[PDB]
Amino acid sequence: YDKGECGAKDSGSKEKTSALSLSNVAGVFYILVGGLGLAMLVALIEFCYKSR
Amino acid sequence: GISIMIKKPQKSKPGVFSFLDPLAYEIWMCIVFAYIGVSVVLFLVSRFSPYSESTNEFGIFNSLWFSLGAFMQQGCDISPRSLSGRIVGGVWWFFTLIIISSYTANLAAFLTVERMVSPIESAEDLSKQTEIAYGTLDSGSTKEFFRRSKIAVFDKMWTYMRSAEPSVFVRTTAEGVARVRKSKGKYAYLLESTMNEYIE
Amino acid sequence: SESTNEFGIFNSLWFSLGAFMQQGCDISPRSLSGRIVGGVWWFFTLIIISSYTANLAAFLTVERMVSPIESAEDLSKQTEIAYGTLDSGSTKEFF
Amino acid sequence: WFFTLIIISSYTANLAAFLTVERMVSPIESAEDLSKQTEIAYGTLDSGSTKEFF
Amino acid sequence: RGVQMLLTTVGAFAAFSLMTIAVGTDYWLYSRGVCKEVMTHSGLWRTCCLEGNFKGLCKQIDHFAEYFLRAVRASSIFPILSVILLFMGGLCIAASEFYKTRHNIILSAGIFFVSAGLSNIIGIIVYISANAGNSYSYGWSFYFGALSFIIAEMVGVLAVHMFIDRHKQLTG
Repeated sequence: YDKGECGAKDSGSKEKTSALSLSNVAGVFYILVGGLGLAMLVALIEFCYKSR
Repeated sequence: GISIMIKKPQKSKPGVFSFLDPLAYEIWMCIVFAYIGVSVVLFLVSRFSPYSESTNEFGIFNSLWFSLGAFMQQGCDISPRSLSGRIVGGVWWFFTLIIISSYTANLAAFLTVERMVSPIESAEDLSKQTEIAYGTLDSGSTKEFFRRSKIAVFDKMWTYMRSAEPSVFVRTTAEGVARVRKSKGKYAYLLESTMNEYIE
Repeated sequence: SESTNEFGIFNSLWFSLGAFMQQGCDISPRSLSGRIVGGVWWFFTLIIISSYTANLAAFLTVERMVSPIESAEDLSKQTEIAYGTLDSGSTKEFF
Repeated sequence: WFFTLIIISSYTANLAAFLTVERMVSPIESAEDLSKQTEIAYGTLDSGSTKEFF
Repeated sequence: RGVQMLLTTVGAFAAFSLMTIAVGTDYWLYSRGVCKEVMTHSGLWRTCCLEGNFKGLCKQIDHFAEYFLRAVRASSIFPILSVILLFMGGLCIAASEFYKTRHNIILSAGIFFVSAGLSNIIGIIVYISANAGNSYSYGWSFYFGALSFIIAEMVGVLAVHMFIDRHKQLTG
């Protein structure tokens, strides 16, 4: 330990975080695009299911 | 007495747009694309054939306006009534519900850790944030004094100084203060208090 | 010649106040100008009340607050805090 | 409106407290954390070998 | 009414013509890297180096749950899908010579412009989130794709309003 070459029991620094990234929030954006695509599926029914 | 010198810490100078800094540029750029993307479908569905336009007020312009108030949590004057019209509203809210909550959570980060810092004090603090380096004038009386002392608080300082690399000893006080000026923090220097408050 | 809306001065004040709150706007500034007028004052409110709700965490979670008299010298230069000495000794003579 | 605008915000803030303080404290460890501080007291078996050893 | 009926073709042509740059040129991203470290930029299939001994040298680039996400990122399908959609929308708006004045194809044409739009949201988010897996900055092909998206979002609404003018106005 007296010729150790690394930090010991603790080294706490708490750097300024680089903010929350897109890769964290993406789980919303997917289901958003899902719901938007899903709306057109019923759109192509609700006013034309009587067509021929 | 034996005394400590460090670099003056400068002061905060925020950039004027720093209110964005808790949230990444990509987030805003994706928000804007989503805010456009939600409008076109909400329009196109709302003007499929009633067979009359009073059946659905939600034309292009109104299909823009509805989205802005929904994104700001400020509601609307009108809301859609079709199934395929409503479902998008029944989705678009959740995106704001998440993202503003995350923006608040990150807005708490800097406003906390920062008020959790403290400076250097009492020489004893150099037992813990040890990555801020320190040393002595070389071959002078203080160097031998640290060796000869045997109190644990100094025993640590000596044990480090007896083994640290690169060289933690300087030929002159001028070299010492120059080294402190060069590192601009992350380094500290030792000399007699009469010289310390003179350089100050 | 924009000649359709109901608005008026005190109604504009009323719409404004709720627009610094968050209860839903009960009348519509329906014009492209009025829409732009809302489309920033909303965002401004949403930013500020969020920042306030963030900052109200600090005082409740990291108390320390050094305060009373930093230098022990400069208390000489004020008239609220009293100061004095032991009597009958050299401390008086020093002054 | 303003009364709600304050009170709900001030309340939410407090909730953080516990959900943060109860994550920042953690147990005594490896004798060093028993001896840095003495909120908990301790000693030895009296006059035994360990007492002289210390 | 008026000339605006014809400006559909200009909007479609502008929406479509930009996209070909994205599906292969290397100007997506600036970073340091290697052509085996050196200033570098990379496409989907290939990579090239600049400001060094490898200046003008190029190499292939490759990727062979996260497995499926890696497969989606490497196939990059949304570019091709949106390209096909935009092209088929253009072929739709050309339909002057059948369904004449009912123009059921012109009614349908909005579907392509919308779907080509929504495609690229996922495409972008996949591309960015995978590539992030700091001095770096986005190369101009990203801006070209965004601009193509912008004109696609223009022309979709425009074309739908033009169908409303040409036919729906007559239906009441």
